[PDB]
Amino acid sequence: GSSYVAGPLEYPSASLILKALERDFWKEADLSMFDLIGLENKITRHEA
Amino acid sequence: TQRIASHSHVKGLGLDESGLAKQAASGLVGQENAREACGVIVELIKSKKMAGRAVLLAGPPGTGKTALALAIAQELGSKVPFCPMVGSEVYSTEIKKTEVLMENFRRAIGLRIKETKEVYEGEVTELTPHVIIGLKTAKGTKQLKLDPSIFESLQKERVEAGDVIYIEANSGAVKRQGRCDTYATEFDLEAEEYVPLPKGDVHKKKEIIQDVTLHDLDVANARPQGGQDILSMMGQLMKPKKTEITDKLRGEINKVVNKYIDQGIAELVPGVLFVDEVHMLDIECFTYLHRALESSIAPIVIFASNRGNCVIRGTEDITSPHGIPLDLLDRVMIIRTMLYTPQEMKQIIKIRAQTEGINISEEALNHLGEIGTKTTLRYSVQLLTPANLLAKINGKDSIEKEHVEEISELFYDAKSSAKILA
Amino acid sequence: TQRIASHSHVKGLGLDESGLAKQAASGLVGQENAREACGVIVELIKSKKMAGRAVLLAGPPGTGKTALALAIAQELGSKVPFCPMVGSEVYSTEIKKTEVLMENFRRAIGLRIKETKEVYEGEVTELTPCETENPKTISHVIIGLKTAKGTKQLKLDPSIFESLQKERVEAGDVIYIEANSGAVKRQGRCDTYATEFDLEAEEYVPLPKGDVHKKKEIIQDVTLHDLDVANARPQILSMMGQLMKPKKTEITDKLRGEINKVVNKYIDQGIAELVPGVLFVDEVHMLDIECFTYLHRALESSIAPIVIFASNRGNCVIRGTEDITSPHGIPLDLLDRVMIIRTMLYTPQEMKQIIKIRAQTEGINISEEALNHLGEIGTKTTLRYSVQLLTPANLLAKINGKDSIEKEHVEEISELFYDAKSSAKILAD
Amino acid sequence: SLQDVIDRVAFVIPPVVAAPPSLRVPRPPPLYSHRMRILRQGLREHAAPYFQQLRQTTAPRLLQFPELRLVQFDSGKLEALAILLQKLKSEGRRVLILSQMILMLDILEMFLNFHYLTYVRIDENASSEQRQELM
Amino acid sequence: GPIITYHSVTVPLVGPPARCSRTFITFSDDAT
Amino acid sequence: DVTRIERIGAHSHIRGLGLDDALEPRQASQGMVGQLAARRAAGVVLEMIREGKIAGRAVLIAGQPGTGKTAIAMGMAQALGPDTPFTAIAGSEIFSLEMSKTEALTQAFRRSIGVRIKEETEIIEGEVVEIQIGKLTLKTTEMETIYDLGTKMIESLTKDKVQAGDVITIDKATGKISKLGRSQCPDGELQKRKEVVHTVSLHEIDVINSRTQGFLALFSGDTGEIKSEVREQINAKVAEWREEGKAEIIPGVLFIDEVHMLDIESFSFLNRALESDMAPVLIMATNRGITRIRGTSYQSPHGIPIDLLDRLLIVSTTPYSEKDTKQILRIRCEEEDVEMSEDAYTVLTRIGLETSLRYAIQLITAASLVCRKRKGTEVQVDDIKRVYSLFLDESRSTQYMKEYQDAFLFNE
Amino acid sequence: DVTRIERIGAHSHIRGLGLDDALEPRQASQGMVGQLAARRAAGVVLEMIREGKIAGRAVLIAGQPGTGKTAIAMGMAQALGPDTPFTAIAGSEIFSLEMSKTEALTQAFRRSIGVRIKEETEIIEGEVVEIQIDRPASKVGKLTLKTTEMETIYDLGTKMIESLTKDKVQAGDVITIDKATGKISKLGRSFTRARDYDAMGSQTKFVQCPDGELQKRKEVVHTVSLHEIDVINSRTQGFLALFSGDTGEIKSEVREQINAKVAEWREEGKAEIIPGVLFIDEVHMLDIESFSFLNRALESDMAPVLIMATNRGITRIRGTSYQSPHGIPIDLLDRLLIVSTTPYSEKDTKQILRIRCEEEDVEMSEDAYTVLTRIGLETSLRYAIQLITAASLVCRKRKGTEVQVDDIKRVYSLFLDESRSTQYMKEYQDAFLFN
Ligand SMILES: Nc1ncnc2c1ncn2[C@@H]1O[C@H](COP(=O)(O)OP(=O)(O)OP(O)(O)=S)[C@@H](O)[C@H]1O
Ligand SMILES: Nc1ncnc2c1ncn2[C@@H]1O[C@H](COP(=O)(O)OP(=O)(O)OP(O)(O)=S)[C@@H](O)[C@H]1O
Ligand SMILES: Nc1ncnc2c1ncn2[C@@H]1O[C@H](COP(=O)(O)OP(=O)(O)OP(O)(O)=S)[C@@H](O)[C@H]1O
Ligand SMILES: Nc1ncnc2c1ncn2[C@@H]1O[C@H](COP(=O)(O)OP(=O)(O)OP(O)(O)=S)[C@@H](O)[C@H]1O
Ligand SMILES: [Mg+2]
Ligand SMILES: [Mg+2]
Ligand SMILES: [Mg+2]
Ligand SMILES: [Mg+2]
Repeated sequence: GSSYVAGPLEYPSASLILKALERDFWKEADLSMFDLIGLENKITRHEA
Repeated sequence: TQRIASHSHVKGLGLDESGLAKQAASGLVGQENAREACGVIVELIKSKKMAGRAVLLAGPPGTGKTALALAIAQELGSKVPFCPMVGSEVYSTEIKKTEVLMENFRRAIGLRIKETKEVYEGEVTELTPHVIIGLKTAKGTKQLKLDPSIFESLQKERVEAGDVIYIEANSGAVKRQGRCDTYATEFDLEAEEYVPLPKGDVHKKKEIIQDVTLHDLDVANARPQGGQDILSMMGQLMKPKKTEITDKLRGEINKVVNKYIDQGIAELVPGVLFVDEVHMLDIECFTYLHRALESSIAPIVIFASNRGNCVIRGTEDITSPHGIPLDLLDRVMIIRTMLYTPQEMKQIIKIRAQTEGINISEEALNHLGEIGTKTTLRYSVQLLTPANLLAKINGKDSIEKEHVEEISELFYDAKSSAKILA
Repeated sequence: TQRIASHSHVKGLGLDESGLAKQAASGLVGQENAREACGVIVELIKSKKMAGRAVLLAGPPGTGKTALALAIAQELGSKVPFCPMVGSEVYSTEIKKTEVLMENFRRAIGLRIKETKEVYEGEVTELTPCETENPKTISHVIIGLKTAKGTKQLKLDPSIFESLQKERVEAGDVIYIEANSGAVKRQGRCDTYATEFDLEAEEYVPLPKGDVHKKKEIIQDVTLHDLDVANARPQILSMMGQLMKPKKTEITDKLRGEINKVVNKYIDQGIAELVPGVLFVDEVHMLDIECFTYLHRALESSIAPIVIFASNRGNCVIRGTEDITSPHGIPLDLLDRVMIIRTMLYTPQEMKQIIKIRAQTEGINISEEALNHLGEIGTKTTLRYSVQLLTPANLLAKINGKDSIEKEHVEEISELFYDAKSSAKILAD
Repeated sequence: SLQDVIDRVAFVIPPVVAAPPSLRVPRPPPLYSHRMRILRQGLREHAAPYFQQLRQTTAPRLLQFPELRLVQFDSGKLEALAILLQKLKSEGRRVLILSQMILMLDILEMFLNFHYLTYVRIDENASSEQRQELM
Repeated sequence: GPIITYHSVTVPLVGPPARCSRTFITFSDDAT
Repeated sequence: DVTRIERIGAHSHIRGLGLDDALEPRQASQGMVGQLAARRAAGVVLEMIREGKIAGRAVLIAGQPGTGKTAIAMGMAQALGPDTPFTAIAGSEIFSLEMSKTEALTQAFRRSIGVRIKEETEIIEGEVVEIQIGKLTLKTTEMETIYDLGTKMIESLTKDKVQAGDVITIDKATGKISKLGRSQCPDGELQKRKEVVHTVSLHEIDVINSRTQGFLALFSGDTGEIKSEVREQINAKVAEWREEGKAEIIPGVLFIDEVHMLDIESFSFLNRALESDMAPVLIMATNRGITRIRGTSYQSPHGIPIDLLDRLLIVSTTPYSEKDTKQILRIRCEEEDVEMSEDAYTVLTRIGLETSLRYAIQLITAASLVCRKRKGTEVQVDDIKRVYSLFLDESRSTQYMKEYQDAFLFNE
Repeated sequence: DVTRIERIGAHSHIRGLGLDDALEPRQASQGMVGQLAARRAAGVVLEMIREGKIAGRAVLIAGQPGTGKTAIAMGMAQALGPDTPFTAIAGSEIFSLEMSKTEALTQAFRRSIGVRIKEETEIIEGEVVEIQIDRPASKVGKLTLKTTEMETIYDLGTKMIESLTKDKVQAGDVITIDKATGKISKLGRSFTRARDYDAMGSQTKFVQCPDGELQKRKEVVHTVSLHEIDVINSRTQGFLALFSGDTGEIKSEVREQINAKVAEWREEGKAEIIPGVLFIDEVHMLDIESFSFLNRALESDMAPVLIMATNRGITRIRGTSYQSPHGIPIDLLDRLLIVSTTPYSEKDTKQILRIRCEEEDVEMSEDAYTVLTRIGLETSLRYAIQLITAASLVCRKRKGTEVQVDDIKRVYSLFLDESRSTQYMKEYQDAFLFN
């Protein structure tokens, strides 16, 4: 006894759907200055 | 022998060729009008033309509603899907009520898909890293090039040269099942198990017929287990849980199944959804059932209810003739089950005794029927096996009147207990 | 310890050898009959014979029911597991209420594990194999171990040669070898070879003190709930489990039975000794009908701990019922399973004694007339209220440069702070 | 500790299996493709030290063969032959099994493996010299 | 090539019969 | 091709609204019978939808049970082009255990607005002649060409084994090679430029951009409460596509059948949701008269609060007459391939007027089966009376429940 | 002596139903006192369970509080033994945050059906007398086993060599090798290691030498519930959820597959169904949805014998506004037999107190027995039972040997029953909250 195996449900869409939320780098600032949690794996209060 | 349940004696509806109900046939006794209506319902299900037609078996407790539903299931056969469910099963903690109803609706549509299964089997000779592996069988030896996924599966099975392996190329699944019986004598003692070499060709194609519901396809495509790739594998680590399958997925599955039917590689078998106690649904469920039953994909749905004019669940003070809102009673055909005469009760008790392997004398049977004219039919039936046990303990191979009387003195019915409490 | 809580003065039931209650001892005043019944409960706990016995502390607010339960806890010592709960804790969002109840039941059963290990530890001084003719073949591997006490040579089985090279033991390494398994474990270079110029941390250890061969006894205290949690979810599946939130789970009875079997095997083997203890459920009237009914079955278990309930609700409707009033908020069926200890209101003298003992524990100097005034305040208002006035009046006195509370300080603090009844009066007006 | 009892009970196969749906686009974005590529590269790099564990702890149970114990069970002749061969093996005797046709020899030697009684087969498929060589 | 022989046999105890087990690791060549 | 998944449902016979270009409703057209005013109003709403200029227009269809409101909605769905979205949900479906009511309502709204994006791609389809690793030679029945291969294309052709004689298609911009067999060889040009047009709903864009491989949530559900920032940024990007001309917006219809199952919170949410420029046309149906709004004690003219009732236009559906009932029975009989005698039609019309229309429609199939059992060809009055005896309507079943009230449980 | 996990609980004195061969109850046997009709009915139900031929038989034990309903249930369980599954739950246990009530009842029903698998295994059993392993620095080895009757020298494959090395097999070990899978288990040693080896700090007892043939055909019996089969088959790591209870709602398709295959395994010789008992104490905590589920669940062939208990009279069914006997809908009451328990008399109460004194090991005088029986009749049976224990502790405090009347009066004064505590609460009601 064996399972049926179906082919995958292919899901067509336009390329633009994936390009959404992509902003030009001339409108993205270095927001990393506000990144807090990223410093826990990097530095220490005494090291700071 | 298989264990005996409450409805084991029911083998069908007991209709003649013209569809009139015989008085006592196939387990059922009496209830001719309801049996003939269930006959028409069986023909409706067999016709496979109508979608979403609903029928309600409504009648007092003990009047055979569930027996009639199971008799319909028997008359249909095992080929036709039959999904028994209870309205109280809709209160999932995982998915919404409407999703549970929809999943039961999709369970009741069956699909026989003919699928060509191709298998590579043999004893491995070479495992050169894409991989050019070799397989040898009772006929001969072939060299094959396979996807690296199959090689990773072989490594998962830890296949070494000289082992007998089974490769289903359709699903990318490899089963290493033993080392070849040729090696079974080389060492006086080893931890492995030996199996003979395969007798057929290395690459074999076999055509099989698979029985699945539409619900199986829906859940398989919603939670894929066949990706065999890094992301799908990482997803498979997650705890399983029912999910609210979308209408887009079900539409895609409908299109795929229509393509299968058009190609001739599949046949669709509309079956039955049976909701045994529908009054435990709430007003949200009934409102959803309006839209669901109007669907063109829906199965034939059977309802049973024993409530009088009672309050609809999920409402405050709305009463309806069976606990089902008037809007849903308009969409169903109603079959009424009537109370039994003493003679019909005695016939049912005799059938139950013969199904339970119990011998009972005429005087004991008459006393049991008299007890069943009081109390209920089910109470009187349930006294058969205690009384036969006490007969066996007293060294008798048949229930006598004294054994029935003593069991009725040991075990009380609902009415007697209520009288004692009151 | 150091901070002072509402019960920090309760040091135990002030009972004599005869079981009678002293009028005022061990921080408790009055409640003599209740304290004597609590002492009988303590004897019940220490007998370890019985399971699931229930006792209800019942009486007006501020009659010392919680003080009496914590006094039982003091009498039983730190060896007996005493699990405090309040009835509000059953309403968890991760698990069902009856699972919370069963988990707290198993927290009150203690188990004490005794492990006796034999170890040969020292700095390695030689690793010479002993060659032989087989009846190169070796019949022994000689290891010399040095400690501060002395040196010993061991005649180990030759098979230990695999573990020595696996651990990469060399001369100058501190190692230990367990008698049972015979596997060696390496724990670093001896610090006598460390210089201040080389940089390593984990690879150095001080030369062991004591004899080379040691017999170690390890005693660990656990609860059955600890074993339940350990066997329910052992610590790539671990990566996903530690990334995801580890919620409480509804541990099955199968696991509890398996752990009962394992603990009975340990108790038979002599490795472990059971210490069954006490579950204390304060504000038990916050339990609902489903919890009380479950407790019917829970207290009838032969494995259950001794449970102490406390309630003050009087004739009150049971939560999760409608209009079912009960003598304590506790259904009569559960009340038939508990022994009830009544607690009674205090006299003015008993209240003055409690106030004085509180002032002593808080480190407060109180004058005689101030004590009388605060006692009479406590005969009005409540005892709790009058006790709460002690430290703010002490602070007011410290501001005015007085080392002891004077009556004027009590009066001023009373004028600043009001009780529940006076506030109800203000609200009514 | 149940591993032995677990493998005896693991038998449910799913009725349907399907690969995950694939989102199809013309002209896939370079940024989206690059991000997916680096995601896959990182996941596979981290999986490599633990890959066999991931593979075994994720691969689904798709196939279900009938247990070799049924090859005995299906026929009473093979049951009595099992009794006789076990008894004769306890007496140090060797056995020649004669049967009419090739397929019966196939299922016989499968049964003989299930009894752990190692065998050698000669039948019409052998050349003239190999029949005597195996004898 | 080089071989390491792990050998464990019954040997009779000295001051069924009184017996004990003893192990005789053996090495093929002086280099290993 | 036997017994397809689509079978005969309750509204299968409805193929449209049956209106002229003047929206004058024909008495019997496209399966619709009667309801002339309500069908005219549905057609006006349909023209509103087709124009798609105005956003947030809501219409309520109100009437007695069985008066063809869901049938009107189904006809509007059928008449409306399949390109334009038409989301149809019951009011009880928004009570999800995986998302809030407002979140489910938002998803339903966003499913009902489609974004149509057109893009061109270049497709190569031919038969392989020679492959050298690189050079590739492809031929059709009309032309042959040799290509100079790049490193990535060489890798793609190496991963997917391509040899001489294979028929393959290649996406020029991506190198996606799929083999469709071995050699009929394609006839025309080897390299073709194709426009392809996808309609993607706002919900799909939301869910795809919600997380890595978020499109799996479009099928299984598993979509939590989508973040508001994602939706706002996707609205901004869609507006930018509309301004630049790379997309067109296709407003659709959200139909909430039996909307009285919604609660006061859902209605209040709808009050503001219909005021956005991306709101679709909402259509609702309810048979309730003056009755309590769920979640409140207040009775309201449809179970709908007067706040929402002021944002919508109401279409009323009348009872049917004898002629319309007979015509509906005729159309249902034709839909189910059931032949009935004229006397049977009259009797079934009388039964339908007396008891219910749905009951008569069900009796159609029951009588057809009973006729087939007796080896009949046309349903007669005797068959109608047979199935009328076998199957009860609600009134008669209620009367028998009153007759044996002592046997039923919790009867009141 | 030693404090076991199991201590003296409320029903530790129950050893069975105390019936004869004819199921006629004895007055005082196996810890049961009185309840003759109820015990006879429980005996008939226990025979019905042991025959196992009838599925979905429900019995409700109804009676006044403290009349022995849980006692009769525990007697049935004790007389059933461990072979037949007996799942006892409180009715409030089904209300879960992990699963629906119907799933909880499904799992409860399927915990109460055993599947007893049988398999034959090839087992090697003997004492190792010599082992040689040679490895490059493939592995070649030689192993000799003895078993009194024979001594066979085996040439070892690579995998068996790895297994023997992992087990660290030494000469003088009595081992077991599973020829089907190569699993090696050590039963014990037959003689010491060489006295000349340091460390080795053990003097373990040496088991007797194996006998008979080295290789035997061994049949092993494994019993699992249906719920275990369900959980193990539900997911890749399902077995971990059998202990943790982290089981979501198992798919109904999986359970249908398990039912089908188990039915085949019982048409074959591979497995045997052992149908057991589900005991739902205080069943009135179930709501209408649970009762409705119980209606259909009892009609399956895989349903066990359902035993229920409740002391409620005509009361309101949970989740509804209707009043029905026992708090159970009449349609489920139609599906069951009711067994009634009777209040005890002076003699029965005294015998119960005697049995409880015996199990608690309390010596008590005959006057103490009379006064305690009077107290138990006046107040309750459980209160007098708990006074046994307290009066024992009070007597031991005074260094007495036998609990006398004074100790019972003293513990009566210290610990109150419901009635006197209620009277004192009413006498001081203004001090208690909300009147
Ligand atoms: N006509 C009949 N002939 C033979 N056995 C019957 C007949 N009607 C009922 N029974 C049996 O008698 C019992 C009655 O149970 P059901 O048929 O389920 O009644 P019911 O209509 O389902 O009542 P409720 O609403 O579920 S309480 C079952 O054991 C049936 O198998
Ligand atoms: N007899 C006593 N001797 C000494 N301190 C006492 C005594 N009784 C009460 N106290 C203390 O006075 C306070 C009141 O006693 P509690 O144990 O809090 O009363 P209670 O019975 O728990 O009230 P409820 O029911 O929880 S509101 C606590 O700080 C106790 O430590
Ligand atoms: N004008 C019509 N023309 C053709 N068929 C119709 C017409 N009106 C109703 N029907 C059909 O009659 C049946 C009942 O009509 P429905 O549309 O379900 O009534 P309804 O207005 O939706 O009542 P509710 O509110 O849902 S209970 C369905 O099969 C419809 O397709
Ligand atoms: N017939 C009996 N023989 C011996 N001990 C009994 C008997 N009946 C009850 N007991 C004991 O009396 C105590 C009361 O338990 P039970 O009477 O079984 O509980 P119950 O009768 O179901 O009362 P409820 O309804 O749960 S409050 C327990 O310690 C029982 O072991
Ligand atoms: Mg039923
Ligand atoms: Mg307190
Ligand atoms: Mg409608
Ligand atoms: Mg009880």
